[PDB]
Amino acid sequence: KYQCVKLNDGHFMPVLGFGTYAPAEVPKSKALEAVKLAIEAGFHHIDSAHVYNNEEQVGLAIRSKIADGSVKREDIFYTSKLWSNSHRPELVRPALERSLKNLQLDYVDLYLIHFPVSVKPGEEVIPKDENGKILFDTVDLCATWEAMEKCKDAGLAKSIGVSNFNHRLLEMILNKPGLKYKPVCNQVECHPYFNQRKLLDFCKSKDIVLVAYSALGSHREEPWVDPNSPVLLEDPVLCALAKKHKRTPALIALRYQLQRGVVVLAKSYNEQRIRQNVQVFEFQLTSEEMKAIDGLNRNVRYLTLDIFAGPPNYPF
Ligand SMILES: NC(=O)c1ccc[n+]([C@@H]2O[C@H](COP(=O)([O-])OP(=O)(O)OC[C@H]3O[C@@H](n4cnc5c(N)ncnc54)[C@H](OP(=O)(O)O)[C@@H]3O)[C@@H](O)[C@H]2O)c1
Ligand SMILES: Cc1cccc(Nc2ccccc2C(=O)O)c1C
Ligand code: NA
Repeated sequence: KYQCVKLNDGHFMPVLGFGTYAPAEVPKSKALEAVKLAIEAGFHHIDSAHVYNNEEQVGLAIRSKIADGSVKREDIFYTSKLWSNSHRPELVRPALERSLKNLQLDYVDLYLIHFPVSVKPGEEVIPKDENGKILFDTVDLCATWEAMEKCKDAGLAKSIGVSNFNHRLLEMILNKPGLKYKPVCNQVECHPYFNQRKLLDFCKSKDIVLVAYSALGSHREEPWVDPNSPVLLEDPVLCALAKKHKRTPALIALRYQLQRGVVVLAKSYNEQRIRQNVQVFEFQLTSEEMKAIDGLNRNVRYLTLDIFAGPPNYPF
């Protein structure tokens, strides 16, 4: 058994997820070993994406653990994400099926719209013109969403959701004439320096789960993240709470999310840290400790994704 939350479509999501993105200088081979160690440690939820360029390795890890009798397919919750070069409705299903081929899995447990700005179709994930300009595309995300719906009805994705959506863009889906399925989640950056209270409340009001990425303060990969931003895990309050509990600042940051109702992701490719992170279910924070952490909020977004700023759907 393991801790899950009931989604708005009746499926269940494990509340701690294993993140699989690593910077390009880390070999892809490392994704295979890390996902096997995450499964061994007790992770039951594995988050990836077409754009992570690791679905071969992550799928092999999952298939290996199923084939050797370690885990059943029903006890793995695997998320993929539709990249922005495939927002056009007729391209949605092919992108899912391409991911499933790479993974050699029959279905994903969750498919997200990765990011609300569209880019021109093609193999290139950030297509550029000869002058280095990103080739943006104009697509009705409500059409993209109907396509997602169809993937769910086809059994290819057990649940569907969104990522990097703001209030306006969520409302656009929720108010769509003819909506069949609400997004089960909105996967967004969330940690004690950017705690997303407002958006979290809104998602709650709609029974949408907020899933937190960069919950440990991100990879800090240049050029995605400003190296001058504060290092989350060096925070003196998180570090004092860690000392107090004989845990670590990471565990405090993970636990904070769980207690506020957020499903939380954590990436590590390090065996010791992978095993450490599951210890989030071994302790609890008091109401005063939670308030202390709430007080750390500083409107610091690590991942602005500002190379996609300009188009109307840019969400920040
Ligand atoms: N939807 C989106 O747009 C989007 C965006 C960003 C991320 N994501 C997803 O969310 C996942 C996690 O976010 P993220 O990659 O930004 O990273 P993160 O989980 O915030 O942090 C990863 C970093 O923390 C380190 N770490 C992990 N456990 C630790 C611990 N116990 N003590 C100290 N350091 C620890 C990792 O190093 P080691 O590997 O060396 O332990 C890595 O440097 C990604 O992998 C991806 O699945 C989604
Ligand atoms: C290398 C590469 C190419 C295209 C997209 C991404 N990453 C993202 C872009 C926008 C939104 C989210 C991500 C992500 O890493 O999840 C990366 C890392
Ligand atoms: Na990561």
